[PDB]
Amino acid sequence: KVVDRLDSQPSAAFEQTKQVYTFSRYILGPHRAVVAPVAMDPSEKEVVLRAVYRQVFGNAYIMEEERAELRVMESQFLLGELSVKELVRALAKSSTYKVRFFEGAVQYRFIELCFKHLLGRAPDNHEEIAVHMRKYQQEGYDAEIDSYLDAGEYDNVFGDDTVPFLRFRGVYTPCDSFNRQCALQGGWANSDKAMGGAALSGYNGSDGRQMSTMIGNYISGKPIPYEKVAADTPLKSTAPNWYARPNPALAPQPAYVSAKEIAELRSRVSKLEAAWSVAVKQSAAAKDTVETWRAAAKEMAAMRGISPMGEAYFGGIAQKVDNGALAQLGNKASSYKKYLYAIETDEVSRLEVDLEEAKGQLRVLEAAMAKSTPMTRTAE
Amino acid sequence: MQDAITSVINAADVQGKYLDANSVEKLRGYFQTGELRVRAAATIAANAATIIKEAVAKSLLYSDITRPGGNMYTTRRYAACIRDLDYYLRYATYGMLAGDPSILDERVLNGLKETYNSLGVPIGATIQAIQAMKEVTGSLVGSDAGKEMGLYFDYICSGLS
Amino acid sequence: MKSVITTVVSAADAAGRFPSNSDLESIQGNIQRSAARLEAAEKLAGNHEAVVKEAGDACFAKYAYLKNPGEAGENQEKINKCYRDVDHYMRLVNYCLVVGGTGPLDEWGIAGAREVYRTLNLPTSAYVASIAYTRDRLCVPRDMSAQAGVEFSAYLDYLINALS
Amino acid sequence: ARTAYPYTGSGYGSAGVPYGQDTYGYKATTAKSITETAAQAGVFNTFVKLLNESGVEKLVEQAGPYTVFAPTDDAFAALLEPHSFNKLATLLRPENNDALRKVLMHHVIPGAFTSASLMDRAVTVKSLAGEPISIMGLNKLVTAGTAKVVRADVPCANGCIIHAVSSVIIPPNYVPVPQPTKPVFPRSVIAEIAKLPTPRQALGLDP
Amino acid sequence: MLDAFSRVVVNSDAKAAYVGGSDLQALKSFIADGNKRLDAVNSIVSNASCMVSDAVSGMICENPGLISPGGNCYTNRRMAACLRDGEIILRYVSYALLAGDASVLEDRCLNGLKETYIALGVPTNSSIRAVSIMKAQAVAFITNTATERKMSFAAGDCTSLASEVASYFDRVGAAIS
Amino acid sequence: MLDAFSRVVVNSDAKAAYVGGSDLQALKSFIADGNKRLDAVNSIVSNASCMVSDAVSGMICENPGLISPGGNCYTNRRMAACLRDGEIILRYVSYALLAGDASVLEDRCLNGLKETYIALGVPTNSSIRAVSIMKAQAVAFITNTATERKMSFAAGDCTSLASEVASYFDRVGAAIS
Amino acid sequence: MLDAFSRVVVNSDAKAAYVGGSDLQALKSFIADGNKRLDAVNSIVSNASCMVSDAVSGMICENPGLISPGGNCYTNRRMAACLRDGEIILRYVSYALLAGDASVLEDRCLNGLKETYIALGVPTNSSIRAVSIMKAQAVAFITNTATERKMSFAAGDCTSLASEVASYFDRVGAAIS
Amino acid sequence: VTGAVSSVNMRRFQRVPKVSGFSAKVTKKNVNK
Ligand SMILES: C=CC1=C(C)[C@@H](Cc2[nH]c(/C=C3N=C(/C=C4\NC(=O)[C@H](C)[C@H]4CC)C(C)=C\3CCC(=O)O)c(CCC(=O)O)c2C)NC1=O
Ligand SMILES: C=CC1=C(C)[C@@H](Cc2[nH]c(/C=C3N=C(/C=C4\NC(=O)[C@H](C)[C@H]4CC)C(C)=C\3CCC(=O)O)c(CCC(=O)O)c2C)NC1=O
Ligand SMILES: C=CC1=C(C)[C@@H](Cc2[nH]c(/C=C3N=C(/C=C4\NC(=O)[C@H](C)[C@H]4CC)C(C)=C\3CCC(=O)O)c(CCC(=O)O)c2C)NC1=O
Ligand SMILES: C=CC1=C(C)[C@@H](Cc2[nH]c(/C=C3N=C(/C=C4\NC(=O)[C@H](C)[C@H]4CC)C(C)=C\3CCC(=O)O)c(CCC(=O)O)c2C)NC1=O
Ligand SMILES: C=CC1=C(C)[C@@H](Cc2[nH]c(/C=C3N=C(/C=C4\NC(=O)[C@H](C)[C@H]4CC)C(C)=C\3CCC(=O)O)c(CCC(=O)O)c2C)NC1=O
Ligand SMILES: C=CC1=C(C)[C@@H](Cc2[nH]c(/C=C3N=C(/C=C4\NC(=O)[C@H](C)[C@H]4CC)C(C)=C\3CCC(=O)O)c(CCC(=O)O)c2C)NC1=O
Ligand SMILES: C=CC1=C(C)[C@@H](Cc2[nH]c(/C=C3N=C(/C=C4\NC(=O)[C@H](C)[C@H]4CC)C(C)=C\3CCC(=O)O)c(CCC(=O)O)c2C)NC1=O
Ligand SMILES: C=CC1=C(C)[C@@H](Cc2[nH]c(/C=C3N=C(/C=C4\NC(=O)[C@H](C)[C@H]4CC)C(C)=C\3CCC(=O)O)c(CCC(=O)O)c2C)NC1=O
Ligand SMILES: C=CC1=C(C)[C@@H](Cc2[nH]c(/C=C3N=C(/C=C4\NC(=O)[C@H](C)[C@H]4CC)C(C)=C\3CCC(=O)O)c(CCC(=O)O)c2C)NC1=O
Ligand SMILES: C=CC1=C(C)[C@@H](Cc2[nH]c(/C=C3N=C(/C=C4\NC(=O)[C@H](C)[C@H]4CC)C(C)=C\3CCC(=O)O)c(CCC(=O)O)c2C)NC1=O
Ligand SMILES: C=CC1=C(C)[C@@H](Cc2[nH]c(/C=C3N=C(/C=C4\NC(=O)[C@H](C)[C@H]4CC)C(C)=C\3CCC(=O)O)c(CCC(=O)O)c2C)NC1=O
Ligand SMILES: C=CC1=C(C)[C@@H](Cc2[nH]c(/C=C3N=C(/C=C4\NC(=O)[C@H](C)[C@H]4CC)C(C)=C\3CCC(=O)O)c(CCC(=O)O)c2C)NC1=O
Ligand SMILES: CCC1=C(C)/C(=C/C2=NC(=C\c3[nH]c(/C=C4\NC(=O)[C@H](C)[C@H]4CC)c(C)c3CCC(=O)O)/C(CCC(=O)O)=C2C)NC1=O
Repeated sequence: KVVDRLDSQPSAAFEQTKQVYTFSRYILGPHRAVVAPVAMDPSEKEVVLRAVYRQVFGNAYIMEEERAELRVMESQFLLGELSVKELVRALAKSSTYKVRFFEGAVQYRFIELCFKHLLGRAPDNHEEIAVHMRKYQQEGYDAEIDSYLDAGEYDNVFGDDTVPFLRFRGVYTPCDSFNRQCALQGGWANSDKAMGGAALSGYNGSDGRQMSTMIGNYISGKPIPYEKVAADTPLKSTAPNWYARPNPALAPQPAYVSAKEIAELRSRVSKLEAAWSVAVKQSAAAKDTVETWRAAAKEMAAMRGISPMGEAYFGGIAQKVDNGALAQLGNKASSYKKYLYAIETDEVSRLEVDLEEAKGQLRVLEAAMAKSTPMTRTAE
Repeated sequence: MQDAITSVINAADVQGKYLDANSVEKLRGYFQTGELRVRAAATIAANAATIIKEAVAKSLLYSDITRPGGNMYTTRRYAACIRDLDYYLRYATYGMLAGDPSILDERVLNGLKETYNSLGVPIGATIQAIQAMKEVTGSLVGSDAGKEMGLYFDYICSGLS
Repeated sequence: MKSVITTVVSAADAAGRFPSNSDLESIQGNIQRSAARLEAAEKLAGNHEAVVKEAGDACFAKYAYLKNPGEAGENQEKINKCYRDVDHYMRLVNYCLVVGGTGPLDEWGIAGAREVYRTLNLPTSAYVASIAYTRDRLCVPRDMSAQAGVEFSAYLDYLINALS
Repeated sequence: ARTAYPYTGSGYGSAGVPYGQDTYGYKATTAKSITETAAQAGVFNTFVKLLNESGVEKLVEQAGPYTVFAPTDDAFAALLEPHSFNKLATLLRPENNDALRKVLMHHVIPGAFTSASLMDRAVTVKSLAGEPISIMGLNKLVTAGTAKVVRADVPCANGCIIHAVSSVIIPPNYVPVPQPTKPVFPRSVIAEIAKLPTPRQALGLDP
Repeated sequence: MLDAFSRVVVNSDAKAAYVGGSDLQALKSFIADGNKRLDAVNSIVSNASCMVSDAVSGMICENPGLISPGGNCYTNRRMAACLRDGEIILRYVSYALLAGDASVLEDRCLNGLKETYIALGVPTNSSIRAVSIMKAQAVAFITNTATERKMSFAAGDCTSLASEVASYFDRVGAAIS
Repeated sequence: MLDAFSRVVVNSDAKAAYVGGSDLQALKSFIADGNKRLDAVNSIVSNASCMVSDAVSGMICENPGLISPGGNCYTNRRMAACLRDGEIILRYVSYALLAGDASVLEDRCLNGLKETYIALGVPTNSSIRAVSIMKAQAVAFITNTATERKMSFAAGDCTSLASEVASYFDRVGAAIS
Repeated sequence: MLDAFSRVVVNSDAKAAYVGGSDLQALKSFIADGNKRLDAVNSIVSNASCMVSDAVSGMICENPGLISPGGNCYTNRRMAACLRDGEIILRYVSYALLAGDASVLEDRCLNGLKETYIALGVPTNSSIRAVSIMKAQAVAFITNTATERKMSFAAGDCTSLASEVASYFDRVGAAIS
Repeated sequence: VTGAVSSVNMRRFQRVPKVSGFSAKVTKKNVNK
């Protein structure tokens, strides 16, 4: 049992943050919990408000002409009457949220947008999308928003005072939901006006169709392609910035690719997996030369064992050392350091590195091999 | 090969110029560090065998490359690789004394990757052994000389990769 | 990595502000304290093959029961992997002396340690015994200078407090 | 058999692989030179034509290890936008070869930088034009100034690599050559004497 | 995100090497001209308000088609977003120059910016020109060679920081391309 | 673009100097009236972005079925890609004007474009309407009879030059047909 | 979304033209029979509850395979969703007829509907038939030619609004196809 | 028989007080009563 409770459950009284958040991608990037303290400077109220406008509108410019709408409902929060959840309820039912995210949108786009705004998550399966569609169609937009906020999942996670944030749970039931979450927030330099296409389709950028991709992925269980999860993503806005043995970030696809290099690379990977699957069986059986003699040499070494200092004079000369857990058995500082070069020294591990990087080079070439007719070629 | 002095003189001569204030700046810079360079070169000449022994012990001595199937399994291959490491250390010392890595380009790196690829010598393990040698060498010669030697060690590793 | 630099420019990025005078003023202390905190870095880096040796046997001298069969250090390769962990932790302390914050410790030794040490039956008290043995054996004019010793001990006890 | 990585050699201590994978210790050179490889690649036609008529062909034909960042024909066709056009239009005039030479020479780097050499590294060097150029590939995205390499590494004869880039790199210290114009002379000798202040005006004694 | 100090730490962690005396030559030289780095960042953030309106108006007085009807900078809303864009890029470049490492630039500003403009229909030619004019202003303000503002400095050379910020700006330009 | 004009002058070429050079053909085109061709291609590259925008909006405000769902200009990708295609065609015809020759206009864009648009299901007549709109905008910019836009030129007639791009745009419109 | 008045405004904004007296003959005629437009919308929204159960039951007696086991309208849940979809399409068509412009129809209802019905496995043949029966009911209710329940109107001609709503319904049908 | 979940006000009396939030303010007024 390495994970005790999830984050959908309310937080325990023993932990300051949830246990899932301590070793997920939560500790890395700016997708963290911003709690409003109980008495606030007018300085530090704006720290909360900027995070709210960053989250609820989901990366929007918002000129101060478009802020004089919301100067009434921010004032009830600045006084200290509105909580943070009632502030996002008042902001979702305002008109600037409507004209941006409801008033040119297909219903799938609006539902998947307020899943990302009011909660930190993607649409999970189809059955939870349909219940919100039927919630809107009989009761309206106003009760549709309260269907998101006033249920179990908001108050156990955010409470009433953390601003919503993109949740890096670590425990995903439907799996793909992680890929949908990473493809819904498109990294730090994206927005929903751009990803929804509401500006190119719009007239002078206003009155845009808020269209949506990935609605074939909601209905049929057909999961998100890897390029929208690895290229533009919060995975690389909240990256660990370390040395990975396979680098997971995709290279940009090369112009002027040929089929000959793809054929030789596809032969290389097929040689490498066949070499790996036979190098596996020999490992942990014939891995060592001094392994049969490990049981033999122990009884020769067991003689002349002494406690105090100075023994093994070996004739007239006095000096001796021994007495050390690692040293009693002949090991040095280099004996534990052999595990730190295994990437480039273990015969099995070399194949596993070069298998993964030949795969990563392979995967980008057929993305470049999707374009045929007016496509000029070279000779390498 | 050209050292720092030769490089400055060449840069000045290739323009028909006399050695002006910037050349004097570089020349003074080399002349101030020359004595530290001589000290480091002497100390490295003193302890070459122990440096190579310790680098090999910390980098690839107990890995799988020394076991059957590994590059340097047999005694021929072990001796050949320790000779290679001796080459790298000696030429890095030459480059540190000269203050210029052109000797490494002319006498070491020219056609080395191709030879290793034809022989089947693993490049990553070699770079790793050179990095371990950089640790021991900087350790033995102190911070400034270690920084100087590590410059040319990293030059060799970049030319090999 | 949490350092003096990455703290003040993420506080500025979260507010959308240019680097103000407080942001420049915070890095001025990174000029003064880096004479002391870097002096311990090469001192630990050059003599790191005597500190791991002296901590590893002190761990097993406090807890001799670990060499019993069924325990964590029953055979030789487990003790070999045990000395490797103290080498890893001293390498992370060497890194944290160089960045100037607890960045590399919190990323590479602290986060997720409390799950793997409970899953693989590694006793955390035997982990903090070696770090405490390194902590009380700091001769403040002999190992390093005074402030370098303060900066070294403040990173050792941070790991001690985080592991327990 | 084993060691997925077999070795070369013969006699006792062998494995079954000839010395050098074909018994060739020191292999002949199969790659062509820079302008040769470019001219057969079929995509660097404008680059090779400019190198030939500009006189920079002599520089890149030397044995010295170079890293060339040749822009594809797409890159030269993409100069027809307004901004880059305003900076490089006067390079079409037949008397402006001296600046075309520096623009072309800015693309040649001394030393052989492979793409794997530059992963997660930021390097500053001087190109043959004498100008600093920064080459940094972070997260498998290589850049040379504002180049954005598109085809990684084409090996050439004397350890010189070719990187295909999608735009032209303007040198930093580049002022565009101005358009030719009529030479103007002053019409009035008295109109210019009226332009110069006299001593009593520098004193403040006069208007 | 990383800085100049942690950059060598992830390089040493890739080989389990301690940071030795070879590695600290590059970092103790980072401390010696740290005051020049603070003096260089202070000159940029002082005139950062003029730099955006300088660069965007230069981009206009070159491609009038942006203020043409239907153009990408035609509306007051679109002109405000372009002026807002410029300032964000100038902010992250000044973060990267202060940190001494380009890491915070290309996971918080440039990661996903290529598709952001492509999907918006933002023309990339003028995006290159708005960044290059800001780069030209940066080298003038660091080397104290602006036409009509000179700032007080201690005497010495500063072309290394100027070349560093010039190296950050074409990283931005190659990212948006 | 860059290699359109010969620029023979070279020093110590060792291939060019003391060797035969395109003196007979390259020089005559340049002498004969290249300033008019240069004002021409400048009047295209300073107006290009407004030209493709006004062209695609004229096509859309003639035929709304592409912006309807099921249309080829619906979706985020189509609007972005169609703008890109029209601008590419503009850049190639601007080069073909600058060269005084339509060979690369065949070889790099018009070679096999119609079969590509058939394989993608792109409607042809809308793109023909688009390139005719670009042809009208080009000859309007070349007669300096833009009702909205003004540049100062040295005085004279550019009628011969204007036909050139009409022949080129008709080559495009016939090759797509 | 747009209406009939703003439709000519985006047409004039594409050329920076003021809306002159030529443009207002189409809009002052939109005001003259505005009462007929309100009287036409009121006749549809009055019998909108009968129209869905009229059309969906007609689509069933077309094809008994929908209520067949495994069929798309086999479950009570699926029949309720089909009656729900019918009403949404009738709601957006009555929005578009009230606005005098089809803009709110094909970015809030039809944008993304075809691949939704493809992904769900909804058969498109019966989807066409459920819309065409509602179209036939719309022309009967606007022209007051319904078998049952006639409605009181002022005398005059209304085939223009009937042709407009017939033009909206095959837009819906071509979108779901 | 319909399916009626417990309302949110029926569930807000089971909450746990958190002093770091604004929810301290409702356990102000719950206590002087
Ligand atoms: C609902 C279903 C569900 C799962 C199956 C898991 C699987 C899972 N693991 C990781 C994330 C990870 N998963 C692994 C696991 C492994 N790497 C290896 O080399 C081994 C083969 C293997 C362990 C045996 C590692 C090492 C990471 C961390 C990657 C990183 O931190 O960069 C992530 C991304 C989120 C994160 O970063 O934590 C997910 C979804 N989690 C879930 O919610
Ligand atoms: C990198 C930092 C650094 C340190 C922290 C010390 C650490 C250190 N010193 C000693 C070794 C020693 N350390 C001391 C120091 C002391 N003994 C005492 O009783 C006093 C408390 C204290 C001085 C005030 C002495 C006297 C020895 C030699 C004998 C002994 O082990 O006690 C050892 C055992 C292995 C060896 O002999 O080297 C270690 C790890 N040295 C370093 O290079
Ligand atoms: C980067 C940071 C880093 C670490 C801190 C260690 C932490 C660590 N230790 C072990 C694994 C182990 N760690 C120990 C260590 C010890 N057991 C004890 O009783 C003592 C407390 C201690 C020695 C002093 C042992 C004995 C094992 C083997 C346990 C097993 O194989 O199940 C493992 C499992 C994989 C492995 O075998 O390496 C990991 C991740 N590794 C790392 O990569
Ligand atoms: C975190 C990083 C980050 C950025 C870099 C910016 C960049 C950025 N700009 C825009 C949005 C925009 N960006 C521009 C900018 C330009 N158009 C041009 O023709 C010029 C070349 C350039 C100005 C110099 C314009 C005009 C819009 C508005 C498009 C519209 O309203 O339709 C958007 C979409 C959101 C929106 O609609 O406002 C984003 C993400 N914002 C960020 O959050
Ligand atoms: C066609 C339209 C057009 C413009 C709008 C201007 C804008 C402009 N200025 C500069 C060039 C510059 N622009 C600035 C910016 C400023 N200068 C200051 O003194 C202030 C602090 C700040 C704005 C208030 C600076 C500092 C330089 C460098 C040279 C200098 O001014 O000393 C450049 C790049 C190089 C150049 O072309 O000169 C451009 C395009 N120039 C143009 O050609
Ligand atoms: C908290 C805010 C804060 C700052 C703004 C800087 C302020 C600052 N700059 C310099 C000092 C300096 N700054 C420069 C820089 C330059 N000189 C030139 O002629 C070039 C135009 C420009 C290059 C970019 C130089 C050359 C020195 C002196 C050398 C040095 O001190 O490193 C110094 C040391 C001299 C002194 O003032 O005592 C200080 C404190 N430091 C801080 O702590
Ligand atoms: C209902 C949709 C609709 C539109 C979007 C416009 C689109 C449009 N513009 C022009 C016509 C033109 N378009 C331009 C282009 C420009 N003018 C400038 O000054 C700018 C620099 C540049 C971008 C705005 C020019 C110069 C002409 C010719 C002069 C003119 O007719 O205005 C033409 C006529 C071309 C022809 O067939 O002969 C059309 C259809 N008109 C429409 O009916
Ligand atoms: C060297 C010259 C050169 C070109 C001209 C383009 C030509 C071109 N366009 C497209 C691709 C396309 N081209 C269009 C363009 C249009 N569709 C319309 O209805 C309008 C008539 C027109 C815009 C005005 C669209 C919409 C696509 C994408 C079709 C799709 O989504 O599959 C493709 C397929 C690759 C891709 O999808 O991106 C190619 C080769 N590419 C080149 O390399
Ligand atoms: C590198 C950039 C570059 C250019 C943009 C042109 C700019 C240019 N044009 C002309 C000169 C001219 N340019 C034109 C062209 C025209 N006049 C009109 O009224 C028509 C609108 C248009 C026809 C297309 C004419 C007619 C002359 C004068 C005769 C001639 O020199 O061709 C001249 C010589 C006299 C002068 O200085 O004005 C120059 C330098 N030349 C260059 O070197
Ligand atoms: C905003 C615009 C908007 C719409 C147009 C509708 C259309 C629509 N219908 C369904 C969902 C459905 N739609 C139908 C409808 C039909 N199947 C048939 O055979 C007939 C041809 C037709 C009825 C006349 C059925 C039967 C389902 C249920 C499929 C299922 O439950 O598996 C769904 C998926 C969500 C869900 O499962 O309920 C959507 C988006 N809803 C909207 O929100
Ligand atoms: C095979 C199965 C089958 C059915 C279930 C019915 C359904 C039905 N009715 C109409 C045709 C129509 N359907 C209606 C709808 C209504 N009429 C009213 O008077 C009410 C207000 C409302 C339902 C309560 C109207 C108004 C017409 C036009 C003619 C008329 O009724 O006056 C049509 C299209 C033309 C036609 O076929 O007649 C169909 C399929 N007819 C069938 O063939
Ligand atoms: C978890 C436990 C739980 C409950 C016990 C119920 C009880 C309950 N009822 C109401 C709300 C109400 N409750 C009643 C009920 C009655 N009025 C009468 O005169 C009768 C005595 C009695 C019915 C038999 C009425 C009439 C309202 C509506 C008041 C209004 O609309 O103004 C409310 C406030 C929320 C709302 O407005 O709907 C709550 C919490 N709901 C719950 O969630
Ligand atoms: C002056 C510059 C220079 C260098 C460096 C050089 C290297 C060189 N290394 C060789 C072999 C070798 N080199 C190695 C080295 C290694 N094996 C490993 O696993 C390690 C990673 C690595 C040591 C660090 C081995 C094992 C061979 C023998 C190959 C064989 O016998 O098949 C040979 C073949 C000659 C022979 O031994 O007969 C040459 C010429 N020549 C030069 O002129």
